[PDB]
Amino acid sequence: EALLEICQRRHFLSGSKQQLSRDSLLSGCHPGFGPLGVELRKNLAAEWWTSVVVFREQVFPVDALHHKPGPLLPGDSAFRLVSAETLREILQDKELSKEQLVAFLENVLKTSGKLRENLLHGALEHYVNCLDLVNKRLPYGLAQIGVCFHPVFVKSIGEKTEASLVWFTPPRTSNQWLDFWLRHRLQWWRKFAMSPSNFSSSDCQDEEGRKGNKLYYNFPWGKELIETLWNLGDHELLHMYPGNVSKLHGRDGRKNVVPCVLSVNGDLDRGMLAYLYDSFQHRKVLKLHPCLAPIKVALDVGRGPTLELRQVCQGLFNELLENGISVWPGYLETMQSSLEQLYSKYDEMSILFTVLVTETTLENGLIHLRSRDTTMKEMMHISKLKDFLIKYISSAKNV
Amino acid sequence: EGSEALLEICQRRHFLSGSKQQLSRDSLLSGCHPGFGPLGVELRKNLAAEWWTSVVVFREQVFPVDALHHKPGPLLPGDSAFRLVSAETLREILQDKELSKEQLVAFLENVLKTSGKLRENLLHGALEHYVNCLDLVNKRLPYGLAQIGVCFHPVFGVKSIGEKTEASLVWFTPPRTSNQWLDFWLRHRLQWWRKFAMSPSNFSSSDCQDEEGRKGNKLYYNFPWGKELIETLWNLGDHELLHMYPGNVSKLHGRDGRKNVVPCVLSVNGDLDRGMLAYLYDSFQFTRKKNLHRKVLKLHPCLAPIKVALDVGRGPTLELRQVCQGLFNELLENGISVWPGYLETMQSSLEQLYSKYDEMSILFTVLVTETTLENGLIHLRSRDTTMKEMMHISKLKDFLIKYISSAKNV
Amino acid sequence: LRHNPLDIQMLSRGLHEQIFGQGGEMPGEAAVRRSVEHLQKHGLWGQPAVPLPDVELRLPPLYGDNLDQHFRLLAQKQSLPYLEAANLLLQAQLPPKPPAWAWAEGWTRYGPEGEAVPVAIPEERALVFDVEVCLAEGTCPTLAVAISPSAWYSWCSQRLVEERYSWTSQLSPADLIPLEVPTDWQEQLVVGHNVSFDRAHIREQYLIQGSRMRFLDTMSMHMAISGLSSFQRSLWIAAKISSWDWLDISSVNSLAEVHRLYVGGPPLEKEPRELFVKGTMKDIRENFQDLMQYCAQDVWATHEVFQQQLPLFLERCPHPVTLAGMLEMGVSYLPVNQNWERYLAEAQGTYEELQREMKKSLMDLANDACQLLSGERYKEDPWLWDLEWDLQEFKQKKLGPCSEEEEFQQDVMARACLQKLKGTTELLPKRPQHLPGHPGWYRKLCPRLDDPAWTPGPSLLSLQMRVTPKLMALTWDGFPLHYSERHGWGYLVPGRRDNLVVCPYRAIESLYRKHCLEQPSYHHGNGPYNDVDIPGCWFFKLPHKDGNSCNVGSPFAKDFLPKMEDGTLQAGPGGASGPRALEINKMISFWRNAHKRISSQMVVWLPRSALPRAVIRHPDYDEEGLYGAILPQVVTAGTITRRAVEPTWLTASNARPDRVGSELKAMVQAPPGYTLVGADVDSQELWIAAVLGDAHFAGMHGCTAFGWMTLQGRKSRGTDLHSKTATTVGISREHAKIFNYGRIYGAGQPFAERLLMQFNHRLTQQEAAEKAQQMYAATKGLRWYRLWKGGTESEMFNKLESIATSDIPRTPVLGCCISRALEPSAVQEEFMTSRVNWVVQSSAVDYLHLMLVAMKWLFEEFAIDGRFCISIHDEVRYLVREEDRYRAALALQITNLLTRCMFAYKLGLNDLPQSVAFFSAVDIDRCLRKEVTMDCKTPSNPTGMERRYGIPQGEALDIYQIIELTKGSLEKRS
DNA sequence: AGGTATGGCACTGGCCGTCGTTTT
DNA sequence: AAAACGACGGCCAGTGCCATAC
Repeated sequence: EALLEICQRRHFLSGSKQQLSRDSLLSGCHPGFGPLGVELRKNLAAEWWTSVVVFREQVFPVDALHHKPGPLLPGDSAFRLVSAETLREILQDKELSKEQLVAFLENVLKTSGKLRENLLHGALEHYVNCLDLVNKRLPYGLAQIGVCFHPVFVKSIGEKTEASLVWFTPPRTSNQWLDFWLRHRLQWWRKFAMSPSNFSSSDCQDEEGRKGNKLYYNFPWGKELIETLWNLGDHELLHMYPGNVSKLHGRDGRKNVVPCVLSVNGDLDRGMLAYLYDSFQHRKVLKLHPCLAPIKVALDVGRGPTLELRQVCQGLFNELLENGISVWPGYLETMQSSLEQLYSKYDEMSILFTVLVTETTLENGLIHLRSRDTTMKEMMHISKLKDFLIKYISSAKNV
Repeated sequence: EGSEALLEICQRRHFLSGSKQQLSRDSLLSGCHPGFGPLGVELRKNLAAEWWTSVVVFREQVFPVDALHHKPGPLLPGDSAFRLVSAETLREILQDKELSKEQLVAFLENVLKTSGKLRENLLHGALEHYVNCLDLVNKRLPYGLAQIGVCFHPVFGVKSIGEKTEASLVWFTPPRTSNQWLDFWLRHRLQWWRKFAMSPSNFSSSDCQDEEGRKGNKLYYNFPWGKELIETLWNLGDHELLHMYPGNVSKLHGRDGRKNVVPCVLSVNGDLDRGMLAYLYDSFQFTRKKNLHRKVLKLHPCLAPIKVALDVGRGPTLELRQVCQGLFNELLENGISVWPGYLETMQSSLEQLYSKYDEMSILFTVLVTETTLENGLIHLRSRDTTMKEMMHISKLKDFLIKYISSAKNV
Repeated sequence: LRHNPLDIQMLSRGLHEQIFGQGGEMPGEAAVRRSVEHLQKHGLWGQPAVPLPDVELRLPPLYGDNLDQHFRLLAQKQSLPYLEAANLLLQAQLPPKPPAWAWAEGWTRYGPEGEAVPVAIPEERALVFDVEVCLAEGTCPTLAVAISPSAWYSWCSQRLVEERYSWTSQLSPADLIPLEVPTDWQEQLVVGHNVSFDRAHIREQYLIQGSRMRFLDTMSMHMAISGLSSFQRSLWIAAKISSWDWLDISSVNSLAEVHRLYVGGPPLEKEPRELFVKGTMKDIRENFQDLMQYCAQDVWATHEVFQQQLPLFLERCPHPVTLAGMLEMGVSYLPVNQNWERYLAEAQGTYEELQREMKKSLMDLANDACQLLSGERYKEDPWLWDLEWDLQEFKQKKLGPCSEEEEFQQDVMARACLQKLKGTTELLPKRPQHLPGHPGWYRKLCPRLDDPAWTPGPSLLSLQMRVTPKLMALTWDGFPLHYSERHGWGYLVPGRRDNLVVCPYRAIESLYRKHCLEQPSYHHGNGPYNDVDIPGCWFFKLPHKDGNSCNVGSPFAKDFLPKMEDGTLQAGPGGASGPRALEINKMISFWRNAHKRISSQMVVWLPRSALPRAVIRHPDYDEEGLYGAILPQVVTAGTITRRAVEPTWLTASNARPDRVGSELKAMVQAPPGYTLVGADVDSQELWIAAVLGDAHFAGMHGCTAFGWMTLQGRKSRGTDLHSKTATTVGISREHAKIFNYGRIYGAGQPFAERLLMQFNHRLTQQEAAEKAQQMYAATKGLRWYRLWKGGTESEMFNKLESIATSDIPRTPVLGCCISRALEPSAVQEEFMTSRVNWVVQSSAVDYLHLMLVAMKWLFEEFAIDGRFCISIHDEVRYLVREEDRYRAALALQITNLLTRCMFAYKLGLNDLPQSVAFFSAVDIDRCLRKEVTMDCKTPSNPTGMERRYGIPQGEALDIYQIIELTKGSLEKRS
């Protein structure tokens, strides 16, 4: 309760107190996130992109579209892109009103578009073209982050943003690569945690018999699924490309073989909620990890000649932004609050540091610094604060 | 002519995707092509990050927003387009299977009343957040909301979906300032577009009046067949906000100076996929022209997708490979994108590699040799000059960081 | 009388009665017939007259017998307290300079025995004053020294004595020097050298109401006595034609040479290290005593110079009007508001974007040209074949595995390999080499990596560099440009055997053959100089606006833009690029030269408690606005003609479309409840020359043909000056305008024969010489009457040469002497045209002084609430509270009338033509403009003044509208 | 015998400094 | 290992030309 109430008050979530419910957030049909949630998600996504893609010479981004055209496979209860305009188009004449009420069901099941359910199929549609980029060397990957659409339960739409990697491999080594990716993904989820024992893994088996793994986070009410790994084999590539298999071959061991497909997919909105709960563990504060927290530092102004203090705050604000530090410009508010409320507000926003500029800054350049973690206060000279902050961020990242 | 030679290059170096038949002008302009190749995806990501830098990062009072892709709930009847209907929900006229005949048209009201729609613009969902986000700035009336995302457009054996990536600012202004802010943002965005252009005279604006007679501006790029629209600005006034929120206007008031007013909405919306295509046409194409046949894409350093090529000379393979791995890890740890050319067995001559990298628009080729293991000097070729220089390996990182960081200030 | 002889309309009955006596005199019958027959031989004796409406006024009471007595009494009353204060400085007995300079903040007064005492203000009637400024810190005053008749004084800035992390960069009067006293005769005089700079640092000088204080400048009194011509300046410096006697009595304007001439003794010493212009505040704190010593030294030398100069000035310009004029010229005042900052920002941004657009286009050409190095292909390019195409050597000192295991080991392995190879830096030379593998020409275009202003590429390139037109492959009439070291820019014409290094006779021949396919010698104009010795070609100069002997310094100059649009000058990269580059150059040329001066103007912002109540209690007042002023640093006499000089405001361009900066002046904006009123003298110098010619010939207005034409040519008949010139020989009236203005400054047959050739290409040189001969016979006549006479203008030139040949030339109206450095004793017949022009220019300066004296009188007499704003040689402006704005226009018109009548009186003419008596209009405006209706749209403010700032247009009123606004009275009762 | 002033940039030659090569 | 010198790049003053004003 309290955590979500605070997250609504401080613009992590969006909507209203009636719409705020955990089951809706899990289902992906809540009203949406606030700006702080957007920034937090962008941080998660960039740390995922750097961890998975950047340092790999053979993982490439892929551009799957949001919908599938053409004729579907019938008998699926799922969304259709169909229009009442086309209901007047089909009636090119009035007299087509024959058996039409059942028949039109089979027609809309035959000729309509579909929303994207997963990123896998869009990646598989590019395999033959992207094989040229690696000079057909068989092990390579495609990665994408994007929203997918899921039927809920008068059904409604769940929206989920998902991070996906598809890894192609010789079948000889598939289970080794599976164990490797399980190791990396689990340790990636553990790095930023304040209690990494709350992240867990399990073995599981497909109804076929194929081997897979599942990753969980222990929310206060129970474990929830966050990410899944499956060794899918080769069925889908053959089904998507009947006929002359020799276009499917790449090179392993100086010989042609059909690759095996590994699928890795994680839900980032789940991850966001997991870290929000993890950070919250008499004071209250959200101790988000320094790499993830959306706004690093707040600037304020003390008592004195406002027009002089504001121009130096402006200079400091621009100095911090030029070096890539995100800043909350509290100095616009004229510090109408008492300092107790100002600290409580910043502790709930998970701000790392707060800087007060005062007459004495104009005298000698000393600013007050507070740290969110320690609640300790010290003086520092304005000249050096930027390099202190860069140091603190690097010494967080390298541990 | 020139245009097809350009599209030959763009597919062969994987900026575009799909066959010739899928890449005609109409398909690209409509947004129903198969998609962009990986270099195009990186080019678009760079363009979007430059846009985010110029619009949001330095702008003390703009904030991000996240409008959903679909509209839930009940909807106005008579809008023509596709809706999220299903064969499962179709049974609400099939309660008796023997019903039939041209009486069916009743079911149009059912499908209109209770089926969702895919969003067509970003403004409406931003306006849904006005009341809530006005708290962020203590009602101080100049504030903005920005986001980037895909939009869906009906185009025309019957129908197809266009997908377009768009970037939108919604800016709230006290009514007297509205034309001042219009002129401000018009100049700002037109200079932003011209900044990266190689021929900024090919960008232009004109004044327009809507069918109701509200003022606005349109920005065009002069493709080789004619102008195409790339961005639009409107002063919309207050009516849409009033319609969204009927009743006590006291909820809507913000603070202007010391007096309380309802703002004019300013709307800014630009097309990023057309932006990408415009810069692609810009970057390409009198004896200094008649005899420099060289093919190259002069993409701006902030935009060009791949910055450095790494290659090896002939020599002790393990030593060169370990030093190239060191270089590669150092460069990537500082955010410079690199092509691992040292991993493809060197079938080509140097001339062929230079041609390939110039088609890919790569900024710099770095070459490692036997002599580097002794003196630590590496060769560097400039894309822009084709001249070769020697540089010591200890400084390369800082040189590249300087070159890119200062490219903003050229 | 309604008319005089020759039936020209004359001053109104009541006006002439009020101004002149009824006594008068008759010209004489012989003078009349001498005039009429002269007008007969020229064809002027037929009347186009259109009688102007008569006008009547009750003028303010004059003083004494006649208008000269009146103006003397006026100027004596204005000046007396300051000449009184000045006489106290001629007899001061200065104590010894104090042994140790005091450290404290503010003002300290020193007793004998050197005892420093703190005093809030110097409390003195007369002072010599000097201010020092640390240039690194900005514009705040740093320290100063003053001397009175009885004590030494010194001042310290708080920014020098204290230490702080920051001070406000916006200036306040609280950070300027206090000088004038609280509410003795107490009409303070301050004297200095370049005193206006010291004036700029005085806090009370910025208040919107006036002050008693006035300023006198040693440099301007030097310029009056023995100031040198600008050419004499360079001669005098080269000496450190044949008379050379003037050099011993003259000098340059610097304080050292002025002390040397007037005082002598041991030379003055400068500080060698120049701490105030090049040091930093730490150095000022450390070197304190030495700096304050050098300041007292310059102060003492200024006091010594002043005592010598004043009796000579009082001798050579005895009429009090001159001194009163100079003393009023020293108090200009320009109001400004917060729009100034926005104007500066918008100008800088627009200049930057246009310069970036130009640089990008040149940089792409520079980049692509590097490809000509391969295969030595550059040897065949008819441009660039002669650049430095050299390269400088670099200088030394003498499968299918699984996932990995122990990835952390391969990581540390590669990192340690890289650190090991990184450490070999010890073998590099200490000085980093600069682009040795790029060509030398390209090498020069690129900054060094050490420069804090480095950018990638060849970003130093400009249109005005000699390389640039070779890159654009500029062509003239089909021929490639070439630069000659002797002769500047020209072009190469191919085709010459007998040679009259790989390019010769080959590539250029082909290129021109191609041009001729697309459409002795075969070409003419600035004909072939065999001094330049390119094989195969001939070299021709580009033509210059000033004729063949000037050198063209850049083809991008304005004067070539017509030939670009005509298609005579062309670029290679195609028909859009050439004219666009020329457009941009025209757009930015003014801002390039002036932006440092303009942006570093010193501005002081007035707080709430300082403003008038008529501002704060006004409907148009705003909170969060800014109000302030700029004080121009005018030198009251900077020229041999004694004109004012100022580095910025006297050369400010008028608002123009397609010029980026032009709205500079329109940013001077009256505060709420105040207004600008002023006017511009119509055709001043032509009238002065005409009336001098009339006074010399026969003592009647319009007795000479040039005088009549100046008064009676109405453009519709063929009878104005320019129509007549265009009638004597077949040229357009617009060309005759040029010939006339040239001839007035003393041009002769070389000037006219040149312009003739330059306006009709069919003319032979003999025809031009003959037509010039005839034009000069018609205009000025023949040089003597035997074996000037017989021209429309002869008597004016006779009179001017008469004045200039006198043993002591004096200005005809007010009697100021010319400079000793130009009297015929020191200079036999050198500098003759300067001496002739001086008569008119100095007369116009006397006219300016008379107008200033009259306006100060009428404002103090009718208690008008207004202030002098600025003047620009022939304009005056006044800042006025809006309630008096219509009375001010009447005072201006009365001043114009009294000035015009005074001028004629000293020439011995007792009347004035009715047409010149008043300003054609008076301007009432909220900002400064050349015309009242101009909206001043520019590329830097395309929406114009009325939309960006809401300043409306104003009113332009003739005398009659001022009457119907005022009923003809200046009384506050109306 | 075209007048009086202001000021900018591009270019050239002369001079002192210091770092690397030939030396007590 | 202190001391001698030579070549080269950096700094400034001076000359030339173009741009503003009346």
